[PDB]
Amino acid sequence: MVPGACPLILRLSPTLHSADLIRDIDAMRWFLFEDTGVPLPEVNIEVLPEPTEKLTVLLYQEPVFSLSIPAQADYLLIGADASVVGDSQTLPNGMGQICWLTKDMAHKAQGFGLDVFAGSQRISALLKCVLLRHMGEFIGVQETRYLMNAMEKNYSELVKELQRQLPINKIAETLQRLVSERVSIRDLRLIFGTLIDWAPREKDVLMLTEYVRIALRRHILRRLNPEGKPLPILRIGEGIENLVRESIRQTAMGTYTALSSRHKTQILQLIEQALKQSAKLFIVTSVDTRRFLRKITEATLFDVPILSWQELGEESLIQVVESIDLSEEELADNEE
Amino acid sequence: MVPGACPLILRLSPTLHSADLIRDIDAMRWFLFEDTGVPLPEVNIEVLPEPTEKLTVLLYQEPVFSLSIPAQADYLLIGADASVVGDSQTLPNGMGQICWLTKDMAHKAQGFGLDVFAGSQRISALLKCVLLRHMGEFIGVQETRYLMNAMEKNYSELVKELQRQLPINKIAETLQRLVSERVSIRDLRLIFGTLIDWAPREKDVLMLTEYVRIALRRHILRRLNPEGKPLPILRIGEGIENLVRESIRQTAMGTYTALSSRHKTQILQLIEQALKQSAKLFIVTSVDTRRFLRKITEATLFDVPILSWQELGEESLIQVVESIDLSEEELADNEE
Amino acid sequence: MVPGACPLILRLSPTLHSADLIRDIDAMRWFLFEDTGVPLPEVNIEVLPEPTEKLTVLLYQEPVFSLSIPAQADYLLIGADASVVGDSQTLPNGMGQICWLTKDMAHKAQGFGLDVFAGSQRISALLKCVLLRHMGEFIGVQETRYLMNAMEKNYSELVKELQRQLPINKIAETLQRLVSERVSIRDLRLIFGTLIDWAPREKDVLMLTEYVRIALRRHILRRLNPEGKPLPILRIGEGIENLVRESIRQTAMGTYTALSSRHKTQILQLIEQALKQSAKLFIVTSVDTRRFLRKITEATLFDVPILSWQELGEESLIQVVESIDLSEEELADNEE
Amino acid sequence: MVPGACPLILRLSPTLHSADLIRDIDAMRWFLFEDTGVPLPEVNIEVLPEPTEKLTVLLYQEPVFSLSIPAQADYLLIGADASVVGDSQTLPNGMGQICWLTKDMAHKAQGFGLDVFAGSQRISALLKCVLLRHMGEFIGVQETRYLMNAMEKNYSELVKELQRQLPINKIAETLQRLVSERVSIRDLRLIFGTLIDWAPREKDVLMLTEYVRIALRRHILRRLNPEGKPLPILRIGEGIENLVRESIRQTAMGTYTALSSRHKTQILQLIEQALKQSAKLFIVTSVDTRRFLRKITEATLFDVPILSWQELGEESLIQVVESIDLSEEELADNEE
Amino acid sequence: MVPGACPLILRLSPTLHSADLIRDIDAMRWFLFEDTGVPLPEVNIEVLPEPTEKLTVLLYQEPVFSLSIPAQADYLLIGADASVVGDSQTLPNGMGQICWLTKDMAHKAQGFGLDVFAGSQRISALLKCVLLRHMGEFIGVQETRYLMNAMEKNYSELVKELQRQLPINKIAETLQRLVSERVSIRDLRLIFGTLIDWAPREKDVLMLTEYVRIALRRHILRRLNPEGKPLPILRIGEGIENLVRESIRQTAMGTYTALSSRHKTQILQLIEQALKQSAKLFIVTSVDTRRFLRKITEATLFDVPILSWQELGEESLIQVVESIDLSEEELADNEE
Amino acid sequence: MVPGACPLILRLSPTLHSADLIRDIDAMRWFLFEDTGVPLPEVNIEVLPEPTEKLTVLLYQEPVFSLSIPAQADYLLIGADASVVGDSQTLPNGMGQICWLTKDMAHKAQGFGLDVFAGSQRISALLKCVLLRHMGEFIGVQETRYLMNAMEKNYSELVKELQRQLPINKIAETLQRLVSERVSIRDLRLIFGTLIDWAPREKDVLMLTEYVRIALRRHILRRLNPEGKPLPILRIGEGIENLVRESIRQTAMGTYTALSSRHKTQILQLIEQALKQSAKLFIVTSVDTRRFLRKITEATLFDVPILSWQELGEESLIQVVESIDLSEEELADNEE
Repeated sequence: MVPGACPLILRLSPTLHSADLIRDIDAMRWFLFEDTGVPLPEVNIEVLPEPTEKLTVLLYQEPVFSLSIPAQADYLLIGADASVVGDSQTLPNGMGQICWLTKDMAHKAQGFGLDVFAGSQRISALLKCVLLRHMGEFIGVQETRYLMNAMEKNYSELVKELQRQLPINKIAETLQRLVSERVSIRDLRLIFGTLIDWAPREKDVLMLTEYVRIALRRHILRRLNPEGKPLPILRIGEGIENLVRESIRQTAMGTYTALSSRHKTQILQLIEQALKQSAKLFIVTSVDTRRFLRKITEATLFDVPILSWQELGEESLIQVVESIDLSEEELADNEE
Repeated sequence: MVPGACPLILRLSPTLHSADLIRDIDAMRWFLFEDTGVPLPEVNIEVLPEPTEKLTVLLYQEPVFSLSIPAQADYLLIGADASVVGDSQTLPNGMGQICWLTKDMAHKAQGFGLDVFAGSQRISALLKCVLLRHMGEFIGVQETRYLMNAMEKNYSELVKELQRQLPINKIAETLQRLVSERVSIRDLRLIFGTLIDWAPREKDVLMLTEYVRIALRRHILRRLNPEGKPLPILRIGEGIENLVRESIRQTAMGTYTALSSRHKTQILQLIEQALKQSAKLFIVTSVDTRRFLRKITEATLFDVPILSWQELGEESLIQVVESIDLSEEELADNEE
Repeated sequence: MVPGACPLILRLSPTLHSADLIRDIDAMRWFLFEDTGVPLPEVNIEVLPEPTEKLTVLLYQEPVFSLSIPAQADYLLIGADASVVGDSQTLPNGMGQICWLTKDMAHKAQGFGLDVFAGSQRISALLKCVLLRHMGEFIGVQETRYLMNAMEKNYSELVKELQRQLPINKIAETLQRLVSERVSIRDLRLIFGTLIDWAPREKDVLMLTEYVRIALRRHILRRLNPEGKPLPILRIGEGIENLVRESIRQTAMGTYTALSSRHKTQILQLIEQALKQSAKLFIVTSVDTRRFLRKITEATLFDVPILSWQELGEESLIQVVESIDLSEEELADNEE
Repeated sequence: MVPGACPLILRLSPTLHSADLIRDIDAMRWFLFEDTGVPLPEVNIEVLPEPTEKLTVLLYQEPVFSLSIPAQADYLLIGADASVVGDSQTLPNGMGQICWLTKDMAHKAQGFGLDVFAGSQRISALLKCVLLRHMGEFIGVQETRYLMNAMEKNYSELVKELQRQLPINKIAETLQRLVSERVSIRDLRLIFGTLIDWAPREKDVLMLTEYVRIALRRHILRRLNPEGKPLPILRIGEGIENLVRESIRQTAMGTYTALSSRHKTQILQLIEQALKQSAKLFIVTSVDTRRFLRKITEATLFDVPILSWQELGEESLIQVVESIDLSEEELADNEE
Repeated sequence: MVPGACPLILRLSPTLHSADLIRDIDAMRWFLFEDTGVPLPEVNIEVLPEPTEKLTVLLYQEPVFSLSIPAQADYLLIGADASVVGDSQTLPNGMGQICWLTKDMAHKAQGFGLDVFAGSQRISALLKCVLLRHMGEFIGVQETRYLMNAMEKNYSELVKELQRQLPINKIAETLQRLVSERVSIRDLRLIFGTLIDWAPREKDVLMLTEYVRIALRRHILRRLNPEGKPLPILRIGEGIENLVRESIRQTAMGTYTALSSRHKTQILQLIEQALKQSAKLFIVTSVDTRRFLRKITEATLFDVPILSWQELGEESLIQVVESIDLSEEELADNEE
Repeated sequence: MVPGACPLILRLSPTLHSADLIRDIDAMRWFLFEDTGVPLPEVNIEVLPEPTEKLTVLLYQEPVFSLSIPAQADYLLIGADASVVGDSQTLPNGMGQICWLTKDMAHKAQGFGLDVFAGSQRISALLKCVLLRHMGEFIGVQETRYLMNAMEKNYSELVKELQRQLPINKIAETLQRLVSERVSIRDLRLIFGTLIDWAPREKDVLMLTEYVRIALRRHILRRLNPEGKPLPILRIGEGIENLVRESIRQTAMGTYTALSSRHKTQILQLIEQALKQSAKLFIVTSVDTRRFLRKITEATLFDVPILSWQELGEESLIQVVESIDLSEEELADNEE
C-alpha cells in the first residue's frame, strides 16, 4: 500500500505493444523536456487485455485518455488540412484531429511536407499530444525543488539568492503559471534572474509571472512562429481593455478581476466568433489587461495564445487582421 | 535531463569546420575578456549537416544568429566603407554590414589599413560580433559571484567590505548595467572602491551605476576614441534636459522617468534624423538627465553611446556638431 | 582569465631594455615608499616591439603614459630652468617639462648643481614622474588593510583601537585624501593617534582628514621647503573666505560647498592669473575654508599646494607676495 | 549501465499475457518459499512480440527455458500417467513431461484426482517447474546474509553465535548444498543449532551438511512421501560401499573421492538399469559413503534422492526392492 | 595539461558525420555492455578535415583503426560469404572482411537473412568491430573497482566477502583474463561466488580464472552457438596434451608452461593447417592442458575459441571433425 | 633568496623577442606534452642585451644551449638532406644540423614536403630541440607525484593500488628510465597497470621498466615509424648476446653488467662503423641482453633506439640490413 498515485501509466493491448516502444517513449520524453523544460516522470507500460485495439493514458491513476485505434488504419497523421482527407476523427477533450492514412496516401502526405508516423511512433505522437495538454500538472512544489537542486550544480549562488528572496511555493506557482501557457521554462537562469530582480519590488505572484514572461519575449515570439514571417494578430480594442481595467480589485495577496458573467460570456462568444475566420490568431492586448483577460479565457479557449504589446517589440510588425471592440453590457450594450 | 540551458553553442556545416577553430575561438574569447571584462563561457562546437554553407549561434539554446555564407566569398571584412564595395550584406538584428571580398581585392583592402579575415577567422570575426551584441546576458548573479570569488585572492578585504555594504543582487545589477553600455568592468578594484564609497550615501542602483561610470570616465573616453583627436559631439539642448528632468518620479526603490509616448517618439525620430549626417556621434547631455535619456533610447538606438558632461573632463575639447533642442509636445509643440 | 587588472606595467621597445633596469626600478620604488609612504605594487617589465624608441606606462591596463624618446638625446633632465635650454618637450597630462641634453652640456648641468640621469635611470626618472601624478590610486581599502596588518606587528593595540573607532572604509578614505595632496602617510603612528583622538568627536571624514593634516603640519612645512628659508606665500583675502564660508551646506554625512559655476571659474581664472608671476606659490587660506577651496581647485590646479593658517605655526614667517580678494559675482561684481 | 544481471525474467508473447498473472506468479513464489525455504527474487514480466505462442524464462539474462505452447491445447497437466494420454511432449533439460488436454478430458482428469491448470495457471505451473530445477542458484552469500538478517529479529543470539562459529561463506556453502538436494532450509533455527553444535568439532563443510541433513531426517522422510505408506527402497550393496569408502582422499580442506572413470560409468549405467523397473526409487547407502555417491550421480541423475541409513530411523520400514552390488573394475570385474 | 590519455576517440571527415550518430553510438555501446559486460567509456566524436572519406578510431590516443571508406559504396555488410560477393576488402589487424554493396544487391542480401547497415550504422558496425578486438583493454583495476562499487548496491555482502578474500588486483586480473577470451562478465554474482568459493583453496590466478570459466560453461556454450545444433569440434590428441602437461613448471606465484619454440611453431602451423578445412572450429583439449595451450595460441590465433572437456557437459554431443596428434620434436619427430 | 633553481629560462636579445612568442612557446610545450607525456615547466622569457643576435637556453640556471643566429638567415629548417643545402651548421652537444634558408629556397623546400619555420617559430623549433635532448631531467620524484595527483581524479583506485605496491621513488625511477629512451609516458593507465601486475613478482626496477616497455610495444613501434612501411633493422648476433649475457652479476638490489672496457670500446666502435652505411638503424637484440646493451651505449649513442625481439611482434617484418657478431676480446679476439 504505497501512498501517492503512480504518475504516468500507458495501458496497451498486447497487439499494440512492441520492442522499440521503450526507446521511442524515452525519445519523446527527451524531446518534450528540451521543448517545454518540464522533466516528465517515467512512463509505465502496462498491458490491457482487450479484443479491440485500445490504449489508455492515466495521469495519477485517473484515466485522461482512452482511444480505440481502428485496425484498418496503419499510418498516423496528427491534425487535418485540405491536402489530406480521409479516415479522420476528433480526439477527446479537444486535443485536435487525427487522420489514419493508407500506406500510399501517407507516403504522398509525407512527400507533401508533413510528419507521418508509423509503428510504435503512432503511440508516441498520440501520447505526446496528451502530455502537451496536461503539462502544467507535472510542475509542483516537489518538481520545482528538483529543478532547483539540479541548478545548484553550476548556479549555486543564483539558487541561493532566489531562495533568500522567495519561498519555494511562490517559485513553484510562478513556474506552474508559466508552463500552463506554453511558455518554456527551459531557460532557468533567466527566470531566476528576473525573479531575483523583481522579487523585492513585487508581491503579486501573477505580476512576477508577467515580468518573467516579458523577459522571455524573444523566446515566446520565436516559438509561436519559428520563421520571421508575419503571422496574423487580433487586436483587442480600447473598450474591452477599459472594461477589464476598471474592474481590478486588490487584496493583501494581490489584484484580481471582478466582472459580470454576462461580460465574460459575451467576450468569449465574440472571440470565438472572430476565431473561425482563420485557423491561427494571436490575441494581443495591453500589459495591464493581459493576464486578467487570460484568466477569463483559459477555461474554454486554452490553446489560443494571449500575447501582450510589450511582448511584441518594435522589431515585430503587426499585420492586424481584426479589431475587436465593445462597450459594457449591464449598464448599456452600446456595442453588443 | 540536465536543467539549465547550454550557454553558448556554435553549429557549423562540416565544410566550415576546421582544425584550428578551437584555438581561434579561444583567442577570440580571451580578447573579449581582456576588452570587456566579462568571462565568457566555453563555446560548444556542434556539427549541423546542411548542403548549404550555414552556421548558427545559439545563446542558451535560443538561436540568436543564423547566417548562410556564400561559396563565392572566401575573404571576410566586417563593416563597410567607400574604399571597398562589392558582395556586401546586412547582418540580422542590426549587427552591421559584412563584405565578402575576392583574394586580390581583400589583399588591397588589407593594404589600405583595415582588418581582413580568412579561414577559421571568418567564423570568429562573425561569432565575436554576435557576442558583442548580447554581452549583457553573460553577467548575472552567478557570474558576479564568480568574479568576486576571483577577486578574493588578492583583494580579500575589498570584496569583504563590498559584501558588507551591498547584497550580491545589487552588485550584479550594477555590473550588468555597466556591461550593457559597452563600459568595461575589467577594472574591478576601482568599481568595488566606488561602490564602497557611495553605497552608504545612495540606494538607487541606477545612481550607483552613474557614479561608477563617472569614476571610470578616463577609460570610457579612451575606449570611445583611442587617439587623442577630437571626435564629433552632439549636444542635447536645455529644452530636452528640462523636459526629462521635470518628469522624474521617485518611489522607495529609486527614481524613474514618466514621459508621454509622443515625447519619446519625437525625441528618437529627431535623433535618428540628426544621426544620418555623420557615421559616428556621441550624444552628450547633463548628469541628472543622462541615464533617463539612455533608457528612452536603449530599445532602438542600442549602439550609440550616451555620454555625460561630467564624464568629459575639462581636458577634452568638444567640437559640437549639432545642437538638438525642443519644447514640449502635449501642451504645445513650440519646436516640433 | 584572472579578474582584476594588472596594477603597474612598463612596456619598452628592444633598445631601452637593460640588465640593471630591475634594480633601478626597485630602488625608485623604495625611494617613493620612503617619501610618500604608499607601498607600490611590482612593476611588470614587458617588451613592446616598435621601430621607434617608445615606452608606455599602464596603470591597471589603461595606458596613462606614452612617450617616444628621440635617439639624438642620451642625457635626461627633468624640469626646465634658465641655465639649461635645448631639446626640451612637454610631458603629457601636464606632468611637466623634460630636457634631452648632450653629454658635455649634461655634465655642465650636473656641475651646475642639478640631477641628470643617464642609462636605465632615464626610464626611472620618467616612470617615477608618472607614479607621482596617479599616486592616490595606489591606496584603497585593500592597501589600507595591508598597511594596518603591517602595523599590527609593533602597534597591535593602536590598530585595534583604531578599528574599534572607525570602519576600514573611512580609514581608507582618510589615507586616500591625505595621499592625493602630497602629504606623506609614512608616519602611521601619528595618523592613527589623531584618528583615535578625533573619531568620537567628528563624523565628517573630510574634517578628520583636516585634523590629521594639522597634526602633520611640521612634516608638511618641512617637505614643501627642505631649508628654513622663507618661500613665497599667496594669501587669500577675506572676500573669498567669506564667499566660500557662507555657502557651506551640511547633510547627515557631513558638510560640502555649493557655489555658482561663475564663482569657481572666476576664482580659478584669477588664481592662474596670480600664479604666472612666480614659479612656486603656496596659497594660504583659513582653516574653515581650506578644504572646500581645495575641492574647487583640485581638478585643474592639482600640483599647487593649498596650505592653511593653522598649518603654518607662529615659527614660520610669511613673506606675503600677493593678496587676492573678491566680492561676489551673481549678485554684483564689486571686485571683478 | 547497471552491473549485475537481472535475476528472473519471464518473456511472454501478446496472447499469453493476462491481468491476474501478477498475483498468480506471486502466489507461486510464496508457495515455493513455504516449501523450499529459498526467498525467490521478483519475476519481471516482459512482452516478447512473436506470431507463435512462445514464452521464455531467463535466469540472470541467460535463457534457461524456451517453450512454444500450441494453440490447440488450453488445459495443462504436468507429468504423465496411464490414465491420461494425448498431446504430450518432453520438457527441455529433462524437467519432465507435460500434457495439453481438451476441456472435457481435462475435467475427467481433474475428477480422477490430479491437478489440472487453466489460464494464467498454465504459466505458473510451467515457470514453477523451471524454478524447481535451478533452485540452488538462488542461494549464495548475499541471500544467506539476507536470511541471517531476517533471523536477527527473533533469534539474535542464535545468529550471533553462528557468526562467531563459522564465516558467512561456509554457511552459504552449507545452505546451498542443502538446497541443491531438495532439502528445505525453511527450518533455520534447527539448521543454525546443528551448525553451532558441530562447527567446533568439524571443518569439512560437506560433513557439516551431512550432520544438518541427519538432524533434518524427519522432514526429509516426510517430504519424500507425505503419507506413512512404505515406498520402494533400492539398497546399495557392500561392494559399492567398500569401493567408494576405500578411495577417500583427504586434504587440509576436507575429504573427497578419487575413483576411476570406468567405476563411475559402470555404477551410473547399472543404476539407470535398475531405475527403469519402477518410476520412483530411493537409493539408500551408508553414512560414510552417501555424499560421495551423490557427487558421482548429481551430474546425470539429479532428480533421484540419495538417502542414507541414519536418515531412515528405526520407525521407517524398508521394503527393499533391489540390492545392487559390485566388485571393482580395473583390477578385475568379478561382478560386471 | 591533463595526465591520462583520452579513452576512446572517433575522428570523422566532414561528410561522414551525422545527426543521429550520437544515439547510434550509444545504442552500440549499450549492446556491447549487455553482450560482454564491460562498461565502455564515452566515445568522443572529433572532426578530421580530409578530402578523402576517412575515419580513425583512437584508443588512449594511439590510433588503432584507420579506414578510408570509398564513395561508390553506400551499403555495408560485415563479413563475407558465397551468396554475396563484390567490392570487398580486408580490415586491418585481421579484424575480418567487409563488403560495400549497392542498394539493390544490399536489399537482396538483407532478404537472404543477414544484417546490412546503411547510414550512421555503417560507422557503428565498423567501430563496434574494433571494440570487439581490443575489449580486454577496457577492464583494469579502476574499471573493476567501478564494477564492484556498482555491485555494492544490491550485493553488499558478496562484494565485502570477495574483498576480504582477494585483493583488487587479483580480481581485476581474473576479470581481464575472462574478458580477453570472449567470455562475458555480465553475470558478476556467479563470478564473485566462484571466486569466494575457490579463493581459499587456490592462489594461481590462472586457475581461479579456469574455475570461473568452468562455472560459466552453460553461458559459454550458449554464446558460441545460440542454437542447439551441433557445431564442429577439433579434438586435441593425447600426444599434445602429454607434451604440454609434462612441461609444467611451478613457482611461488603459480604454474607456467616451458616449451621449445620448435614445439610451439609446429603446433600452431598444424593447427592453422587443420583450420582451413572449415570456417569455424572449436579446439577442445583437457582441463589441465587448456589454459597453457591458449597461451601458446593467443598471440596469433586470437579469434579461435579454446574450449575444454569439462566445459562441455554430458548434454553436448561432440561430432569430432579432426583429431590432431603429435609426438615431440627436439628428441625425435615420430609424428611431424 | 629562494632555494631551488629556476627550471627553464630562455634569454633572447631584444631583436629576437616578439609579441607572439608567448603563445608559440605555449603551443610547443603543449605539443611536447602530447607527444612525450612529460609536463614541462613554464618557460621564463628574459632579455639578454647583446649586439650579436644570440639566444641561450638555461636548465636550472646551468646554460645548456647557446646559439648566435646569423642576420643573413631568416628561414629555419631543422636537419639536413640532399635536396636542400646551404648555410648549414652543427648544433652543439650533437643535437643535429640546422639550415638557414633564403626566402625563395625555403619556399621551395616547404613545397618539397618538409617543415620550414619563420619568425617566432625559429625560436620554438630551436628550443624544442633542446627540450627533446634533456627531457629525462623534467621527471623526478616531485613531477611523478604531480602526475599521480592528476591521475587521482578519474583513476583513484589505480593510483591507490600502485602506491600500495611501490614506493614513489621506484615509480619515479621507472618513469624516468622510460622517458630517457624516447618512450612516451602519456598512457599512464597502462603503465600503472603493468607496474601493478609485475610489482609483486619483481624487485629490479630495471626489469619493471623492461616489462612496461614490452607492454607499450605497439606505441613504440608506431612512434619509431608512423607508416607501416618496413624500416631497416640491425640485428645483434649471438656472440655479443652471449658475451653480455654471461657477465650478468646480481646483488640484493638487482642485476647489472660487468664487462671489460675493451669489450665496450670495441662494441661501440663497430656499431658506429655499422651506423654510417644508412642514416637510421634500429638495433635489435634479445630481451635478456637489451637493457644492458643500452647502458653500454647510452653515454655516446643516445639517439639510436635499442629495440628488442619481444617488442617487435610477429606482425612486424624485419628486413635485416646487417648482422653484427663478435667473439670475446681479452681471452682471444676470434672476430675482431
